[PDB]
Amino acid sequence: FVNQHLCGSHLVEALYLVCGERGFFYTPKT
Amino acid sequence: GIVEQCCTSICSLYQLENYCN
Repeated sequence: FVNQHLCGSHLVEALYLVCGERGFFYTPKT
Repeated sequence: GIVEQCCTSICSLYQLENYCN
């Protein structure tokens, strides 16, 4: 699932699955 | 940032993991 273009909710969901209990930050404006 | 690395180019696990806490 990771090795593709991931945009919007698709990217959020990838971060969620990968990062698990660590959580993550989603900062689209950098 | 994450959009340039994962949305407008091809994402990787390595780069995703840079955004885990």
